[PDB]
Amino acid sequence: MDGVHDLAGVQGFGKVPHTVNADIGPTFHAEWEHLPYSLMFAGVAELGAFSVDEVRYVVERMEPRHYMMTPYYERYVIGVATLMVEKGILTQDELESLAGGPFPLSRPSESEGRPAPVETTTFEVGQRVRVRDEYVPGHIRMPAYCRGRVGTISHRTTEKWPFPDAIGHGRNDAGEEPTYHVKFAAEELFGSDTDGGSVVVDLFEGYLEPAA
Amino acid sequence: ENAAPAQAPVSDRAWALFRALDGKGLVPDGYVEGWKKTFEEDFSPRRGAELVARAWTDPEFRQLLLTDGTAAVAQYGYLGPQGEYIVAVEDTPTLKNVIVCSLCSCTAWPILGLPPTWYKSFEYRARVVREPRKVLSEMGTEIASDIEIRVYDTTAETRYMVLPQRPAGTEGWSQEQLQEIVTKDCLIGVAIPQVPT
Ligand SMILES: [C-]#[N+]C1CCCCC1
Ligand SMILES: [Fe+3]
Ligand SMILES: [Mg+2]
Ligand SMILES: [Mg+2]
Ligand SMILES: [Mg+2]
Ligand SMILES: [Mg+2]
Repeated sequence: MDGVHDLAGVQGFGKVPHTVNADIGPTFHAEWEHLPYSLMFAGVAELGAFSVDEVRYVVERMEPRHYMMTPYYERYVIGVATLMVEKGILTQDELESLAGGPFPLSRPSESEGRPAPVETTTFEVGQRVRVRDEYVPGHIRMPAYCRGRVGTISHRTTEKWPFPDAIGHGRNDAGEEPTYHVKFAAEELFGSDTDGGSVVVDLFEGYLEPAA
Repeated sequence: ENAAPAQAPVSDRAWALFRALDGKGLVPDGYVEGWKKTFEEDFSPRRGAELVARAWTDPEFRQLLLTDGTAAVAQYGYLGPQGEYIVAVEDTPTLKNVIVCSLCSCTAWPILGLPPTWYKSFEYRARVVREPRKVLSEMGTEIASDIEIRVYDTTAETRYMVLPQRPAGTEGWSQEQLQEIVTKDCLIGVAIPQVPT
C-alpha cells in the first residue's frame, strides 16, 4: 500500500529528536502506553483474532492526515481497536461509550490482499536480483524506494514465514517463504541525492526476480 | 480543511479498549500487567551489551554471533518476541552499520529493548535510509568519508543488532567493564562505544 507510512526517502523532515546516549526516560511515558502492545498480543496469542501482519496493515490504513498527527503508541491503540471491531469482537459504539467520546478508527481495507506468489526462485548469496515492478494496494513489506531496483543477495533466511500480503489480510493462502537480505547501492535508490553507502532491505522471496 | 478528527483523550480510549475486552473475559488475569513487566524489565539493551562484550573477548562466540545470531542469543536465553531470528552485523574499519524500520518500528526487542521514541520518529524513518551520514552527524556521531555506511531496513522478520568495533584503550578490560560502554545506541548503530578520558 503506497501510504504515507512509507516514509523512507521523503524529504523535508527536520532533525531526529535525539543525540546519542541522551536520556530517553522510562520505557513508558504514560500509564496507558503498555496497553497497545499487550492487547495486540492478547489478540494474536490468546484470542487468535488477528495476525501481527494485520496489525501493521491496520495502522497503514489510518486516514493519512490522522496517521501523520498521531503519536506512535496511539496509532496502535487505534489499530488494535479497529481490528477488534472488524473481527466482530467489539463494537465502535461500546468503545465510544466506555471512552466517553469519539474513537475514530482506521479506514476499511480497499484490498482483499493477494496470495503467496505461485512462481518464485530460490536465490543464492551473491546473486543479482531485481525487486518486482509491482503495485500492491493492500499490505506489502516492500518500501517503495526499492521497487524495480537491483541489488545483491547477502543472506537467505534459514526460516520461512507467511507472505505478508496474504497474512496481513488474514487470508488462508499465505504459505511460507524465506526472506533475503538484499544489498542496494545508495546510488541505485537515490541517484546522486544521498550521502550513504548501501542499504540492505529484508525482502520476501515473492518480491524478487532474477536481474536481467 | 485538513483538520484533526474529534477524539476523546487518548488515555480514555486506551483504557476503554482494555475494559471492553477485559469485561468480556478475553484478557487473562494480570495479562497486560505481565507484559508491562516484561517490556520494562526483561527486554533490555543490557542484554545486547553483554553479547557484544562476550563477542569482543571470545573469538569463537564472535563467529557464532555473526553466522547464526539466533543460536548465539539462545545460549544466553535472550530470544523472545520480536527477536526470534537474529542477525548481528559487524562494523569494521571501513564499514559502519545502522538499523531502522522505515515502515513502522521493527526492533530486536529482547536484546535492544523496545525502540526509543526517536527511532520511531518520522524524521529518523524518512531520513536515515537516504542521508545516514548527516543523520548520525546531527545525532553526535561523525563517520569519515572512507567508511561505508550501510543501513539495514528492518522490513521482515530478521531482527538486527550492530556489533560495534572494540575501541582502543580497552585492552584487558573485563566483560563487565566492556559491557558498560556498549549502549542502546551502539546496538542500534547510531553511536560508537566511548572510552573515558
Ligand atoms: C502492536 N504492535 C507493533 C509491535 C511490533 C510488531 C508490529 C506491530
Ligand atoms: Fe517496525
Ligand atoms: Mg510512496
Ligand atoms: Mg511465530
Ligand atoms: Mg584487541
Ligand atoms: Mg583489569
